[PDB]
Amino acid sequence: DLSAASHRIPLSDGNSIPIIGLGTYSEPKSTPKGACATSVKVAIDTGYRHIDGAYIYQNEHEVGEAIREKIAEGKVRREDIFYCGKLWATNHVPEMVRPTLERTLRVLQLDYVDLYIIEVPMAFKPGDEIYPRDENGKWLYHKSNLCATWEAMEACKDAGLVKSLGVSNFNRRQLELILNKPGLKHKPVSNQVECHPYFTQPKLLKFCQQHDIVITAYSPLGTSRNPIWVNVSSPPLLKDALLNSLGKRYNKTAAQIVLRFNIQRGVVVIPKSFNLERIKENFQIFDFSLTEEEMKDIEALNKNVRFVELLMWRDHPEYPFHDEY
Ligand SMILES: NC(=O)c1ccc[n+]([C@@H]2O[C@H](COP(=O)([O-])OP(=O)(O)OC[C@H]3O[C@@H](n4cnc5c(N)ncnc54)[C@H](OP(=O)(O)O)[C@@H]3O)[C@@H](O)[C@H]2O)c1
Ligand SMILES: C[C@]12CC[C@H]3[C@@H](CCC4=CC(=O)CC[C@@]43C)[C@@H]1CC[C@@H]2O
Repeated sequence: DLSAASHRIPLSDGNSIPIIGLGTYSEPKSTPKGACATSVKVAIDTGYRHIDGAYIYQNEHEVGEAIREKIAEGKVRREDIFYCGKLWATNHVPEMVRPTLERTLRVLQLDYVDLYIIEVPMAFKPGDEIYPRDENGKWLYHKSNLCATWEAMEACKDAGLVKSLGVSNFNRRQLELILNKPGLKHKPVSNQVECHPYFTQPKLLKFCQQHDIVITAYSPLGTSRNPIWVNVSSPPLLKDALLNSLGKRYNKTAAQIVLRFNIQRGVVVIPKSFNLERIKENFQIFDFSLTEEEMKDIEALNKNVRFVELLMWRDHPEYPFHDEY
């Protein structure tokens, strides 16, 4: 099926998405300047045709630098590259949506993005702070209105500034709010959520499939395990015994088995690496396949326990992870 040369899958709006992309979140204070640009360049040279980014990762200008350089030298055409950008919580006021996308286009120095998604379902205080809180450390929230935010997203598509619209960290209820919208013009085509053999999202995946929504697996290797966002008492995904033993069987690493697992089930994966060797390793997933028995055994690792619980926002009206899916 999938090959290095050819591994795009269809989206419900007629576009397509490369089933592996390069994730680009990196700790801003702990990351050298230019590491993102270089990594994007190396990934494109390796064969990646999808890059996942966000203004709030603080490096979208490096993403643009790299994509633009590779287009200028003729490695790829604009049409061959799929960039996904994200609308952060402080920018959900409908009047703010298109100017926020427009800023990302200017930062990238590109005419459109391939996919633009609502980054989380919660709205925070519009400001010059990504994570607004009072001196008391209390979180500065904003009342959400996902339907009105979505309408503003639709207008960006109508204007030609984005090919496909989608969402992230949305549960079934939140998806239905959009999908049941009176006057819905553009259905979401993607939901970007945590997904990997310890959290396989079986119900949310089946629900998305019911609506022709493709899941994009963020943290598909189990995260960088920063103690701020992940419980580092949870066992590291890449130390799993089955994943390592299947790696031995195929002379592949646990990482490669995890990535192959999700793509083989039609789940897009966006592993992040800023390491040239691991960027290449993570793309070498088209020269083997897992047997159905293997696939079953890996899905069986599903703990229905997430690494990314976002516990600091659990009180927000739109907190997505109280519901079972
Ligand atoms: N929409 C959202 O809410 C959301 C939230 C979180 C993440 N995401 C997106 O999804 C991307 C992926 O997730 P993530 O960055 O959290 O995590 P991840 O991709 O699951 O894991 C990345 C961690 O794994 C290391 N790594 C990469 N390849 C490896 C390999 N072959 N073997 C061993 N270690 C490897 C990386 O270090 P090196 O760089 O040194 O290789 C990094 O520390 C993000 O960068 C972002 O684009 C979206
Ligand atoms: C992107 C983000 C900050 C970075 C977080 C991400 C959740 C997952 C996470 C796992 C880590 O180990 C590193 C930090 C990251 C990558 C958060 C979700 C919303 C917040 O803005």
